[PDB]
Amino acid sequence: KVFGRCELAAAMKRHGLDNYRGYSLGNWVCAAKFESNFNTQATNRNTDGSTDYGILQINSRWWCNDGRTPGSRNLCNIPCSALLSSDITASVNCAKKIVSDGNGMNAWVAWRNRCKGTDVQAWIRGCRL
Amino acid sequence: DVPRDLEVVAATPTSLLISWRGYPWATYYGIIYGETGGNSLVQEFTMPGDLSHRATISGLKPGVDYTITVYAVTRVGRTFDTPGPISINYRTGHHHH
Repeated sequence: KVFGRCELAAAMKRHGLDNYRGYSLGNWVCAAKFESNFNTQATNRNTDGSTDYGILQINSRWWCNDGRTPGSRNLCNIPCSALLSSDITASVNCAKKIVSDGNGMNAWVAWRNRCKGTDVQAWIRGCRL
Repeated sequence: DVPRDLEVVAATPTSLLISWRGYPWATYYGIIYGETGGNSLVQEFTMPGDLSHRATISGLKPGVDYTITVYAVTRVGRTFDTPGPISINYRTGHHHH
């Protein structure tokens, strides 16, 4: 499922991602846009045998288990298939565990190079909430 | 001094603190180390979001020359200017006893 921009903003605000660990809601909308283009079924290979899954591109070496990545830690304790659901509940709960791991939203490469230090609130301007 | 994109900044006879140069599109970094000309190597990875560009390699043998390699893990189709693996050599010091 490919979320709409405002549709995703309301869904993530319902999950309490606004100002979670100091990151306003616009950060998470922008992060999903440049990580997965709002696609819940996005899958991308890495160069180390791992894979990023879901609308937030959760990595299969550190966070979820996909059964094919060597030395996977699965610190979110969840199968990567659960992060490919049209329901973003699993991807949000794992994202909260990641951002609270002490490095903030720097774990998402697309957020670092496209959203950090920008007008992230533009991604929620004109939505319901 | 000339910039060094990979270097040891602190060392003990059995441990090394390496520092390297980061790049914007790196998800994390892989660290490969083993005895120079040895028959086996060890690979480890840093965690996403860790922008300290530092890591400790421990459990090494004193007086042995090691080859340390650091490379940026990227997403396929999102590599861009990422240079690739860089390597250095470092022979650990003898132990006090």
